[PDB]
Amino acid sequence: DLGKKLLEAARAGQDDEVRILMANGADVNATDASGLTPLHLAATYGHLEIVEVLLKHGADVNAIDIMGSTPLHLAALIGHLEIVEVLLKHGADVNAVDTWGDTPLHLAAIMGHLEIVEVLLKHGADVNAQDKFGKTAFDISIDNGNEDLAEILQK
Amino acid sequence: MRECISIHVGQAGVQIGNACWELYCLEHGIQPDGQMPSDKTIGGGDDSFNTFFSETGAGKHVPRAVFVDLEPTVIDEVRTGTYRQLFHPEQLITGKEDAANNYARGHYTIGKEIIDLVLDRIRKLADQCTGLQGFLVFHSFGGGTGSGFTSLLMERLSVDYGKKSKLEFSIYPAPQVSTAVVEPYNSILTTHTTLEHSDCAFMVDNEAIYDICRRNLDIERPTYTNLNRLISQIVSSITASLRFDGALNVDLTEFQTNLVPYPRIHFPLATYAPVISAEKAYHEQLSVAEITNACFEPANQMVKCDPRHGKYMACCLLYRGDVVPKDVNAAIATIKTKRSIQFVDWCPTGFKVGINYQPPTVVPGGDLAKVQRAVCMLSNTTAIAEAWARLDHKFDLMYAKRAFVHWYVGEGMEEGEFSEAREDMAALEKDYEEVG
Amino acid sequence: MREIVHIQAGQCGNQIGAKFWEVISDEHGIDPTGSYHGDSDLQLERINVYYNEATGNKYVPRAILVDLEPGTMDSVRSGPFGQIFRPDNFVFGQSGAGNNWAKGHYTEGAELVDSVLDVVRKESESCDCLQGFQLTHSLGGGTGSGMGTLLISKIREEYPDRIMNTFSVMPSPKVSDTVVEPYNATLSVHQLVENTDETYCIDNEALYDICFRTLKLTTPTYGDLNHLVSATMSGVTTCLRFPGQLNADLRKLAVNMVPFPRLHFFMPGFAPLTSRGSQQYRALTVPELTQQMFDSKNMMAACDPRHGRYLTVAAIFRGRMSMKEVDEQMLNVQNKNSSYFVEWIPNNVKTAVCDIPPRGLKMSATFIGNSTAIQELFKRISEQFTAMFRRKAFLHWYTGEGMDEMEFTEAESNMNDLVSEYQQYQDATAD
Ligand SMILES: Nc1nc2c(ncn2[C@@H]2O[C@H](COP(=O)(O)OP(=O)(O)OP(=O)(O)O)[C@@H](O)[C@H]2O)c(=O)[nH]1
Ligand SMILES: Nc1nc2c(ncn2[C@@H]2O[C@H](COP(=O)(O)OP(=O)(O)O)[C@@H](O)[C@H]2O)c(=O)[nH]1
Ligand SMILES: COc1cc(CCc2nc3ccccc3s2)cc(OC)c1OC
Ligand SMILES: [Mg+2]
Repeated sequence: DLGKKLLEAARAGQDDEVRILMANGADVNATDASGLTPLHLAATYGHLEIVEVLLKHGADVNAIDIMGSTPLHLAALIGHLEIVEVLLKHGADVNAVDTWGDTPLHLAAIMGHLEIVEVLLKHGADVNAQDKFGKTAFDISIDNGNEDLAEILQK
Repeated sequence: MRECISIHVGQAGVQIGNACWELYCLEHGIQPDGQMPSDKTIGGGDDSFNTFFSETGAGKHVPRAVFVDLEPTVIDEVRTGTYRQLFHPEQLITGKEDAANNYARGHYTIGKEIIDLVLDRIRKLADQCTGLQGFLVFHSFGGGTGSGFTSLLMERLSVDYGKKSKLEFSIYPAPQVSTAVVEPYNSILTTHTTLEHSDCAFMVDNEAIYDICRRNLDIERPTYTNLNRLISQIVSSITASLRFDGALNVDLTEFQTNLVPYPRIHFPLATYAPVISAEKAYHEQLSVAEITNACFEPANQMVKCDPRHGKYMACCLLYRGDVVPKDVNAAIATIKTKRSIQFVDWCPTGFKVGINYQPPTVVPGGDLAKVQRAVCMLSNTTAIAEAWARLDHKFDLMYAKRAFVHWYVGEGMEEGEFSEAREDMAALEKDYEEVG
Repeated sequence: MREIVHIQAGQCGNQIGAKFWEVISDEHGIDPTGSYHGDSDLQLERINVYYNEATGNKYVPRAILVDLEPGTMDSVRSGPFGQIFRPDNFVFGQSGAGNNWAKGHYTEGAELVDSVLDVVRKESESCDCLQGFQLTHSLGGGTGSGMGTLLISKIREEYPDRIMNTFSVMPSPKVSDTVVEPYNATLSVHQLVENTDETYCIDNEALYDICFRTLKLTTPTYGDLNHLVSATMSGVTTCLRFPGQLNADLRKLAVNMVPFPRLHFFMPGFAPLTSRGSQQYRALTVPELTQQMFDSKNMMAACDPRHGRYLTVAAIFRGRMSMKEVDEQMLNVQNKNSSYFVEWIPNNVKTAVCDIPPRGLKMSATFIGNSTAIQELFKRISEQFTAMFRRKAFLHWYTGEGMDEMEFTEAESNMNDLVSEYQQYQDATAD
């Protein structure tokens, strides 16, 4: 099996399949080859209903894959604002670091998700956090010329 | 007769040929339709102006000219302009796709599609001659057609006319007028491949003609028509001895004898004076000594350089108008005495003088005023190597990073010719340095 | 050379493409029915460059309209000049592309690319002396980017002696429908660096910031962006469509503007910047047109040219103005900004004047530049691409269409090389 089916159901957004598989004892914290949980895939493909359902039933909000990506990294990367706040509501590490040194603030800044950037700052995102090259989220905003993001990072 | 065939390649060559043949007709009293009432020889004729004009049975005088371009835009205006009836219609040859400022296209990919037609039409004019002495080729340095096709044409003419002369009228590029970026490339490439196939080449710096039109003619932005009318006034002075009775440079062979000591340094410097604006019609008439002095001033030169920095190898003076020979000798006596005009020790330090007692003709519609006497000095000085250095420098700046080379390689040309053409110029620089 | 075969692919390609036709038709004096009612002979001299002369004074655009879904098909016809296109030149598929570059380049686009080449082959036979092809498309979608780049490669091998010209609009998060746009754009740049001769980079990031910060439009729409695109596309094709006395065609532009075969991505600029209907621009001068043309706020690509060096620059001035004052103001800029132009390309700035001004404006200027600062556009796309690709996000959308993973690493690597070349020629000296 039920692990692989819950992973694919969380990716494809099969709401009832997630509830049915979870009823049959499916592992909510199952992992695929790279260490992705159903919560990672739900936050990646923007299935807000499955995110809240998984969090209600023992999903690790701060689980990491092989590359160190937490569900909050992927949600901040793809740009799902509500999923970001639901993750933060259940205690997501706003300053988690992956294998590339990126924090959730880094990914949301690179992809230009201005609203998500503002939410991450409200929840204590480290503005001095550097990636493996030493760049902070403000360094990224200066290097790409994103005036709108630089004003946000200086509030 | 000793006929001469004029070939015009590219936009610069065609538009300059337009002003030249327009002026030629006015000097010889020829109407746009080709009729000449004055000299009443029925057909053929044998006067000196028949070296440039053939004669039909109906009294029409047709220039011995060929106009070639890889695109029809410029030549189509000659086919519909004032002189649409003058030239041979079959000697106005056009393609459909120009060389795009690319030497390789003009010489290889695009030029090969019309080269055999141009030579067959040239052969048609050549067979109309009893004693052809050579060709006068008008073209630009920077143009794709004017550099590529001209070098291709000059290579083929040497095979088909091994003993005939070939004189060039070449347009040196200048940032003021227009120019493409790759014009330093085209100028060096066409000079390398045409050096062995040319006996005498008269460079015309567009910047020199541009500065004369603003300073002497009071023209703010000189057009192509302004530049060409001034250049044609100077071409007419160089070719006057070929079209009239004279004793200096009576044929194309004599140009090499009087101006070209060695067959590689064959780029004489031309100087024309006076250049007076037509708005100053009631101007005081300059003396023979004053217009001769003006030939040794830098402002009246056709190529920007400094002959005081170099040595002279030959110097001809071609006067036109009310010019008494005794006043020429006195003028030359003053030039040799006060001025420091250094000659090389291995050439005769004498000035060759030719006088055409006809007043200089100016085209109605031009910016030049009528003058009683004009003079064109043809001198072969080593100072003109500075003009090659300016072209070599711009070439080296781009080629050091192989800029724009891919446009030439991708048109049937190997990159090695860039190194060959540059080294050939560096040898031409060395020739001027070792001469004096 | 004369004729240009125009192609527009995708929703964005047909939107800005239709805007291009209703602009130059207005400048040349053509109505939606194809008849000529202008009041100038100069409007008709070089008219064969974009139009075909049909029966009785019926000028039809030499345009081919491509898209993988019939939605944009009816939208172009319902437009103001939708009836002037040749109905046989509409090649629209049924099942769309869904912002998937692989769907446009390999699956749905491959079943339609042959049907388009038959329309291009017909339009090329009715040409006296064809000079090249012009494409308008976006890189963020799937049709204009995927099928568009496949159409380029098929034409590049069938008409190799012709100039391939594109108007490629770059995606931006400011105007974004999906986060796979860095994927689609990167896969397209890998095709543009190897198959096109001239590419006008119309960055949506720049168009948005001009409408938001400069034009003070608090919520820009596609009509506001396309208003800037039409004003730029009209300027860059002015010398092609109006006479003048210079010789202008696509190859002479490429030969003079492209010193290296891969660095052919031009940065377009326009002055003055205007919104749709405002009548604000009233008193502009030559010292002002020259200043704004090189100002970074007037660039259609969000890159500061003062962060790099110009390789080649072509400037177009339109309207009645002092040609004397143009040459001195242009000389004024090349002096105070001497270190912004590479010195190993002498006289790399070209000026031009045209009497006929665009509609609604009495004077105008168009800037075309090949600057090394364009790497900021590709570095922005690469960083977004790398952020997505390192997490393998949405990769199954592409690999499901037979696409290999190595195709992404090569597109990432090839675009990094493109940035490396710009930086290489940005730091090169004469010495
Ligand atoms: N003096 C003078 N120079 C000209 C004239 N026309 C063009 N030029 C110069 O010629 C150079 C360009 O060469 P073109 O003759 O126009 O080119 P082309 O020979 O027609 O060959 P393409 O590249 O195929 O067009 C420019 O640097 C101009 O300065 C002219 O009418 N008079
Ligand atoms: N400037 C401009 N950009 C557009 C327009 N329409 C779509 N885009 C951009 O193009 C991208 C979407 O590509 P699209 O053309 O819609 O997909 P396609 O139909 O598969 O080619 C998005 O990043 C949009 O910002 C338009 O009318 N003007
Ligand atoms: C000046 O505007 C234009 C020029 C050309 C070609 C010639 C060039 N000569 C130079 C010289 C230096 C630098 C760049 C160039 S482009 C073609 C154009 O449109 C097809 C055009 O209009 C944009
Ligand atoms: Mg030409």
